[PDB]
Amino acid sequence: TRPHASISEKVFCLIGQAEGGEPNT
Amino acid sequence: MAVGEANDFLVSELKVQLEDQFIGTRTINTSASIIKDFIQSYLGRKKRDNEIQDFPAEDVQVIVEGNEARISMTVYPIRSFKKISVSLVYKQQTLQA
Amino acid sequence: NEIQDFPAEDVQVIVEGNEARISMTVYPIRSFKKISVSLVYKQ
Amino acid sequence: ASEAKQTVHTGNTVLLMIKGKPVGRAQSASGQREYGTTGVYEIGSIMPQEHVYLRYEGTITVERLRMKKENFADLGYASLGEEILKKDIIDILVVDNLTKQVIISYHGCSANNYNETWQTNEIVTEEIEFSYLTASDKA
Amino acid sequence: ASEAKQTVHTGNTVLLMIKGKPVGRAQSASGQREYGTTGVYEIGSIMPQEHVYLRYEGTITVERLRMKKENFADLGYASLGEEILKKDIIDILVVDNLTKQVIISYHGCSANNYNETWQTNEIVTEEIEFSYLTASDKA
Amino acid sequence: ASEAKQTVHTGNTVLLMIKGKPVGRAQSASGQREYGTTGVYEIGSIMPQEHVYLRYEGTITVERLRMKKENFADLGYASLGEEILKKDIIDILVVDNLTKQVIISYHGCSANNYNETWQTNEIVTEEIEFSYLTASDKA
Amino acid sequence: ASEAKQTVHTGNTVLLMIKGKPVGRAQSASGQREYGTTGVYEIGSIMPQEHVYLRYEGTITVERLRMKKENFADLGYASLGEEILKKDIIDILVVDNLTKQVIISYHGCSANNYNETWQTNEIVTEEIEFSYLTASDKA
Amino acid sequence: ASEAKQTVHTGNTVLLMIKGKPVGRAQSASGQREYGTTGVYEIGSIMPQEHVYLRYEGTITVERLRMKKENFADLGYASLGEEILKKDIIDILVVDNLTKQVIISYHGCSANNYNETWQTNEIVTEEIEFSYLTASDKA
Amino acid sequence: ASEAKQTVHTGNTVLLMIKGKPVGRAQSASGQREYGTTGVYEIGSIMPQEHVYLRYEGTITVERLRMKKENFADLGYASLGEEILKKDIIDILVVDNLTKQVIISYHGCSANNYNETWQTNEIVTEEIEFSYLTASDKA
Amino acid sequence: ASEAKQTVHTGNTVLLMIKGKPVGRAQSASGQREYGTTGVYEIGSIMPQEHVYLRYEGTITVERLRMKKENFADLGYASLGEEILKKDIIDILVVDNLTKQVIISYHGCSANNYNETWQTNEIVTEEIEFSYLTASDKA
Amino acid sequence: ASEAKQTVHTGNTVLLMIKGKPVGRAQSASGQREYGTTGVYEIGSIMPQEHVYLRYEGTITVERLRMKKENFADLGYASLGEEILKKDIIDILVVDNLTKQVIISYHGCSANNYNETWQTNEIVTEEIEFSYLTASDKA
Amino acid sequence: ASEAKQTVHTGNTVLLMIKGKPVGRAQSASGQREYGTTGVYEIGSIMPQEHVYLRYEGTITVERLRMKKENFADLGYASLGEEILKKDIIDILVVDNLTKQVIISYHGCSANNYNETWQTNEIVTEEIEFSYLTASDKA
Repeated sequence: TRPHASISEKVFCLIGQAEGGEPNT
Repeated sequence: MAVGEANDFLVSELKVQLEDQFIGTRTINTSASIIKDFIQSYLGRKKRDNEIQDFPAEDVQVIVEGNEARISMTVYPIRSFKKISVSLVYKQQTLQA
Repeated sequence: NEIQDFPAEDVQVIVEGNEARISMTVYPIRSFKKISVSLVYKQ
Repeated sequence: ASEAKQTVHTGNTVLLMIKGKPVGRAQSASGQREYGTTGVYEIGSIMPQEHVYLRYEGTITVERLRMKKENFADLGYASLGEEILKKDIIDILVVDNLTKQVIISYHGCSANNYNETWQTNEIVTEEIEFSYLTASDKA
Repeated sequence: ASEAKQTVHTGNTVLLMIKGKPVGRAQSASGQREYGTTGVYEIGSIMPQEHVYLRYEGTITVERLRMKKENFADLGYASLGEEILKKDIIDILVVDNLTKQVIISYHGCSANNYNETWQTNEIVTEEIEFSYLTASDKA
Repeated sequence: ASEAKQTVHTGNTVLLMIKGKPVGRAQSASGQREYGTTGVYEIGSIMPQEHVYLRYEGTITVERLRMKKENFADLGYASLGEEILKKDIIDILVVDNLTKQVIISYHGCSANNYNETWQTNEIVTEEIEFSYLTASDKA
Repeated sequence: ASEAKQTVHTGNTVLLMIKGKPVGRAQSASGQREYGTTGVYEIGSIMPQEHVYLRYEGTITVERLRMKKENFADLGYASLGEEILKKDIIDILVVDNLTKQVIISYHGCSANNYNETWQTNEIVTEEIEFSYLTASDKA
Repeated sequence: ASEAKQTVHTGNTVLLMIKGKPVGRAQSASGQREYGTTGVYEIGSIMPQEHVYLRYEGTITVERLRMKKENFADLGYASLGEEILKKDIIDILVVDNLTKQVIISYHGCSANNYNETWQTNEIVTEEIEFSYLTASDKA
Repeated sequence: ASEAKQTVHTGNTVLLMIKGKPVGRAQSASGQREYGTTGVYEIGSIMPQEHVYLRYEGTITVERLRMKKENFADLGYASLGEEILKKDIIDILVVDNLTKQVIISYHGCSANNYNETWQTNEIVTEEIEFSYLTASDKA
Repeated sequence: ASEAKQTVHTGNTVLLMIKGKPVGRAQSASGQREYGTTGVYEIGSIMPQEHVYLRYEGTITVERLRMKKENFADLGYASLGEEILKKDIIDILVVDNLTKQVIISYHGCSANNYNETWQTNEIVTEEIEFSYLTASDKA
Repeated sequence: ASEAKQTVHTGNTVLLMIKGKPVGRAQSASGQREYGTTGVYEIGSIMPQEHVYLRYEGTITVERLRMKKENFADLGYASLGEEILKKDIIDILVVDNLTKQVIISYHGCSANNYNETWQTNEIVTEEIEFSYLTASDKA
Repeated sequence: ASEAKQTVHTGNTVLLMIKGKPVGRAQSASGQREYGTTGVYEIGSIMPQEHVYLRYEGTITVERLRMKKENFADLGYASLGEEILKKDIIDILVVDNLTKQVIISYHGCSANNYNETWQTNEIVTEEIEFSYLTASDKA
């Protein structure tokens, strides 16, 4: 939290079965 | 501290020029719609010199009772820039002849 | 503009000789003297 | 009819103000403003596809009777000779009398040209033209 | 005789509108239109062989008494200061108040200059000029 | 005195015509024409030896009251916006009423500029300026 | 009421002087003043960033009835012919006759043009223009 | 008068097309040619025997107001730095706006320069001076 | 004044004839013929003792408004690309309108440069520069 | 009309950024980039068969009104004498006002000539001409 | 507005000084510089590798109304005939009129030319185009 | 203002004296003197380390309205043909009107070019350009 450095219009949807992520979001 | 320094010198310059304009006491017949206008004018001048980014003139109000005025206002400060982070990824692709 | 205002109805006079009892009122030119601001910063 | 209920402003109700003090015996005030608008023409068509604002130009002229004292030269809002280079930017406001309420405001006027007149048997009159940074109204 | 028989339009019956709203206390309106009309001249003859058009131009000006409320700057149309950069395209119409029938339309007006006039012992008056993209005849 | 025997034409006797149909409520018609004449000067002498006609220039202006219907826009002799490019060349004639006899004729007019006016309590009026190929009279 | 109470200057009380002497039968006087007032305009903003001054200018003109004696040419001030080359710098003042109080001074006038007007059944009139180096306010 | 019946090209009736797409807000489209003609002079006579061609040269200049998108860099024609070597032969046409019929084509071009101007209270522009191999036309 | 009596040639009394047809809607034609005339100087005497003539540098430029069709290239006088090749020698005459007597003639012209110019709004203009073998005339 | 909807770039919607700061009170910036493009000719055929590119001749000029202090030389971009030496490469950007999205950029400028101009009365003006290694942009 | 509060140099607030003395009735003081910059081109690429300096060049031109005394010959700067060889390095400054603070200095100059004009009913002038070695400044 | 007190030289206070006589009805005289001043540069250091002077390129032009007789050629200063030969060196002086004190002088002029110009209607004008051995003065 101190100041530091370190090193189109048509929206699209996808829905299907895969592993990971919260259910129903 | 630097935000406080900028504030201290802004309010001092504001406090000073309000002396000449109104606290010179010349009459009560300069009402509160003129004081609102004067603070808008002066915020314009400091906006011209970029010391404040912009001001909502609609959200400025003045109330006057006897020989005392009460004023509310809002200022957008020159917004600072705290942090950067860079994701650097190495890749390879062939040179050919 | 040497006074703020004056009431027209509230003048009463009674006279008897050199004596002349005059009742009058004036709104004084009051002088503005105090300011208080509430400075606030947003975004 | 009465001042509180008329729907149109008049010279009878308005008061002109400058640096927080009223103007004495103003005869007129005109404000001319231009936006230098220009139409975007093309080959292949005869009428402009759209207009664009190019520049802000502001003018105001005030006509006044020459007060015996406290005219513009005496009061310091204007000055003769060398002195104009010493003078600050000045704010002029229009204000309705009954409520002392700002109608418009000429933020930061500065003089352009100054015209005066004396005539036989007749009133001495003045005129000053200013230019200004911006004009705005609120409340 | 009645307004239902007279053959000529009059300011008496004509109303004025802007952005779906009627204008109060509108005094006068000028509509000027031009085409760059130009003559194709020759060697071997003194007369023009034909006339042509090359650039459309046209201007509407509107004169109005300064209202105590909802004037052009207070209503949000052509105004003073920085806000001109954010005043979008707006249309103006001329209407017959008797039947609410549109006389003409000025498609896509934009501001050019704004004159405000104050004179002692006179009503406050205004005079605004607009360019516009098209005229049309309907009804 | 009577129409048949007066030796001077008046607006009272004349009728204005366009495309074989009379004009309604014309208030005036002016026709300006130039020959661009120039004097042939020399060295050795101070005055021109002779004049020469350089170019033909034709202008006509017509002022009209705004008819409720069948004005120039409604009747198709003039048009707003895009539409002028679709319109043909138009012939205007001057004709004495009593004999329906042509006085002059503006062969093939074409619009230059178009001016309209609305005012409080007062008549709505129009103006159009045309240019023409040639002007001539016969019989 | 009396000339010792009225708040406005009038040609009635105002006197005119030139080189320590009062002018007889002076009709009118114009004083114009200018500063070359100019706007500093920008890329990135439409409004002016500030106004400035760059060249002072100003002119006094004086109108006078041709006196039978001691007119401008007979008195030795602005005159006709070669003698203009030898008319030195001269100052003009405006004074209040009631108190002999100076209103303004025009420092270092010089002649620009001299109009003399003769018309049958009218008084002979004159109209002279001067540039001058400075205006000042005193008393 | 009308579009179909005139017989000279006004700037109205010409489209400018490039890479098979019409251009918005183009201004000039000047096309210049030099066939380096210089006839053979010949000792024994004063005058050239026949005029003969020594090198074709073809330049087409296009000037345009800078649009916010689809400028000549976005449409791919112009470019900055070394990237030009990646570019290919651009292709340009001049077309009848009324019928979309080609007047002339420029069948192979490349840029010479890409001049640009930003100025106070003015509209920005692109300029391109293309060189080209050949010009031709059918129908 | 009249054509039948004037002493001077004008744009309206001349026709420009190319390959037996009149040129339509030209704007100007200008011809330079320079002999390269040069004086022969000498040691001992500073001034030249005769002139001699070098090369018949003979040219005519034609500037014209673009006919909607049948322009130079379309009708077959100007050319583009390797069309320049095939376009054999062309003849031009300047002709006195009433009688079509020859004024002057150009045996065998040949093109130098061809410039077609499109611009915003205005009429399209064309320029051609011709060089010729020998100018000549007969009465 | 409005900034949020106009299709064209203007002097008022652009900012010129040098070394991370906006330039104040510029008057114009103009950039020429010429590739030296030249056609390759051939014996036997008169016309060139391709173009090729020679040298990236890339320049930008900046003209500015002299700020009272912090001008180019004072703030450390321009230089005088053997200061030119020490002034390493400088970068310039042309910036879209609202979003400060890049319009175009100049990787590594370098000074050519520096002209400071004082004149009677008027504002002091400054001119600098820069040549750069490669112009470039990203959206 | 005022002198101390503007932030651009008007011709009013600049003195021109030379040989440690202020100049009367000077007009322009244009100072131009060329660092002969021409970056190295390099076979194998289209664009210059780095921009590098090839010869300093500094010119300052001063133009002045010819004063009756203390002209640039009397002040010793200019001279006529061989006498120039007796002259030495002249020295020039540009200064804040309001504070007598140097803006810039030209630390060693010599005359190129001393152009002069007398003309009918016009004011005479000197012109000098000095060349100079270096320019510098402190505070 | 007056001749006896003005600080500046003017067209009306100067006389041009050639061979002991005043020139009549000149319009302008202008003189350029250029020393060919050039800086001496050096390997290793980019800036020149002194200036040096090359050739005294000294010239005066005289433009005059042709006196009916006693012009330059007639009176014996200009020449024609091998008269140039015999016309030995001529001297010219520029003279302060009242005192006829020297302003500057030209030891030994010599003609370069002589231009007599006749035009339609207007006054005949003459131009001569002289080059001189050394300009000089004494108070």
